[PDB]
Amino acid sequence: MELTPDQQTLLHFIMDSYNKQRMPQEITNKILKEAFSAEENFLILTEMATNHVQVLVEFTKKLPGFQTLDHEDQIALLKGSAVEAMFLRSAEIFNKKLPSGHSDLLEARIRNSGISDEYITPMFSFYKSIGELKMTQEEYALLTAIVILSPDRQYIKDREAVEKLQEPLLDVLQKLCKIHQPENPQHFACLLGRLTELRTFNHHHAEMLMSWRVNDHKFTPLLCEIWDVQ
Amino acid sequence: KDHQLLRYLLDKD
Ligand SMILES: O=C(Nc1ccccc1F)[C@H](C1CCCCC1)n1c(-c2ccc(Cl)cc2)nc2cc(F)c(F)cc21
Repeated sequence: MELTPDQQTLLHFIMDSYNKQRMPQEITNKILKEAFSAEENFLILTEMATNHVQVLVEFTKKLPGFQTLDHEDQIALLKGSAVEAMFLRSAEIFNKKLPSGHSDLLEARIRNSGISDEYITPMFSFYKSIGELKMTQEEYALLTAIVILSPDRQYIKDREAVEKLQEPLLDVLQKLCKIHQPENPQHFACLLGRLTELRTFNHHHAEMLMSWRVNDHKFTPLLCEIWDVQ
Repeated sequence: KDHQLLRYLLDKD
């Protein structure tokens, strides 16, 4: 039922590594402060995404057993999860409670950032689906670790080694779901199901960025490695 | 090489 001492240790360790990311308030304060042009917002996105990948690699390296995996499998897991982790972190930030009217202005500002309408609808639909789960910071952190340690990624040579690292995180998350929402026994399955919806952002991420309403789509060398661009 | 910067960030420290 309850978390074991080893599970508690693992949870706080994951939380500590997860909290090293750029603060949600920092991000929403900039978007809410003033409106930017589609060109300015595109540059804000590439800098945000570059910093996100850098911190994501540091978070990934701290996941227990990650460093014992095959080097080519390590690359495949990072490359296979970076885009999903960015959208999951964006969903977390979007769902943080703000003063009255602020989330509406934040949504409207993102909606007019330069991204095409056809990508707007699936994006905000995912954010609001995530918002309905009323996830805790611990649930976001564990779900991010579970996304990264997905044994089903393309080019993974040793799936069983990845499974062994993901399974204890799924067990911890399942216990947290039973504790945070005892009235909702579907909560864990819901959380896992939203991970399937998360995977849809991979197929169209390159088009989402290339169709941004700007004349030049400049990306950093690191983003070029992780995103299918340039 | 493919994913040269990622391989670097993974193998450093
Ligand atoms: O910076 C961003 N996301 C982000 C990236 C890495 C780590 C953390 C992040 F929040 C962008 C900005 C960029 C500047 C224009 C407005 C949107 N962003 C997205 C987003 C993500 C990816 C695409 Cl292709 C299109 C939009 N969804 C957001 C929801 C939010 F609540 C939020 F605060 C910012 C959000």
